[PDB]
Amino acid sequence: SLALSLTADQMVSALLDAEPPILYSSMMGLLTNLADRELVHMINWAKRVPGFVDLTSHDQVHLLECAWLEILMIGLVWRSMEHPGKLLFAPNLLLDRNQGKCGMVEIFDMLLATSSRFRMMNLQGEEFVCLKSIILLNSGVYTFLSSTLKSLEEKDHIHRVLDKITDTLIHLMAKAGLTLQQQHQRLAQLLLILSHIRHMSNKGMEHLVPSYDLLLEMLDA
Amino acid sequence: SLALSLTADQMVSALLDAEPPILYSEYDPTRPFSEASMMGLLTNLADRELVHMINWAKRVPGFVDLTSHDQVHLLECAWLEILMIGLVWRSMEHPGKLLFAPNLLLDRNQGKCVEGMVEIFDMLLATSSRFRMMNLQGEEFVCLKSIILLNSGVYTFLSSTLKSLEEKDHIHRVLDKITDTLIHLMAKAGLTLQQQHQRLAQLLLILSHIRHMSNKGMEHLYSMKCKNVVPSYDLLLEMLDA
Repeated sequence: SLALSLTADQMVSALLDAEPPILYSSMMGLLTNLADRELVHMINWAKRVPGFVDLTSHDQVHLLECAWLEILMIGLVWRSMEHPGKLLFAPNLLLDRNQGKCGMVEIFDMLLATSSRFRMMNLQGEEFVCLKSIILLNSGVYTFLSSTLKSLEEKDHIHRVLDKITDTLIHLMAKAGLTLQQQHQRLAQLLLILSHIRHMSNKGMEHLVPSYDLLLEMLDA
Repeated sequence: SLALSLTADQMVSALLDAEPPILYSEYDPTRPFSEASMMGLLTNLADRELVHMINWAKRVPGFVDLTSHDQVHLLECAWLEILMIGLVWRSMEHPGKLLFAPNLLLDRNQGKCVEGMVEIFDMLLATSSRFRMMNLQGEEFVCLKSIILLNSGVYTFLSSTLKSLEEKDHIHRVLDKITDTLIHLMAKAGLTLQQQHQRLAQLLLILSHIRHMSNKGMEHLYSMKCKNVVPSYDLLLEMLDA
């Protein structure tokens, strides 16, 4: 696999080049329309994450099904980082906590706390794209229902690519001048935030969705 | 605080010494189970485990330095993840089965007894299988369990004040200490720097799946109107105070 042969710098370059554009905008009507448009770009992005297209179509879809809302959320948090107290859904749709008032406010608050954490950590764009790719590969990897040799090979492949992204994160940190200790600490801090992003996605899903079949068709096209 | 002064070896020792006991399910013969009776047994067991979890939490270095309020917030967010990771750990050497207790070892098909239970069973079994495939060690397990306790609720402190920022900072420092501890255990076991960082990542990424399982488990516990079976703020506070 070409993905497992990438250096840290090539992995970053490939991920930065794959980044979808920032899109423009009844509040739920506007968010829904925006999310719908974002989804098409997310599929194209996923196909460019090194390692992803090596998987069967079925496994690609499973991964997108599990990760789609976390991916939208982490993008939102990233866009909102420089706007304390506000969520930048789009450049023309910047909302503060009070506008979250319609259990919308609960999720708003969680998103704001994530943005605040990213800001306090001085999260870099290179780190962001790594984390977003981790979400895509990791979120669905533990819920593959299959026990065929193929499924075992797919899971192993995902874990190898995830290891590559870990190596990439550590490289970016060493280059930035962090000590070995600081490198491991920051890697941990970044990965632990992913647990909170999962939580937010689960709560978001309760409040609320692309089907397996819809995602498969979008991937095939 | 003397938690931030511990070496990696003292952190491990303190965590190993804090481990709660393995409890038995009600000696309660009646088999096979109904949906109601299985949930009755799991609920009773979980209730009894909760008291020991609070005693355990109080012995996680750094935890008692936090206000009582923050301690409860953390336990509120983490309790089901902690029960689950314990279950997964106990089940590691029993492929295809969940060891709820030494006298309550269930296979996938017994999950079907409770509607919606089988999906979560399958998730738990997959986690046990991943731990087995990674050859997860006891010292690593206790570190991961303490991370869950300190991490799960840390991002949902409403934090207006300098005090809240000091509490969060303290938690993040203790979490950094547990990370250092995990890496130390790995270096001692002979892993290269690269292998150390990779394994740390692999372990922390499983925590996202444990969160997911907790969230799904919480839904199911509501969905079968067990609403007042999640421990209340007040219950957790009283258990902490005692």
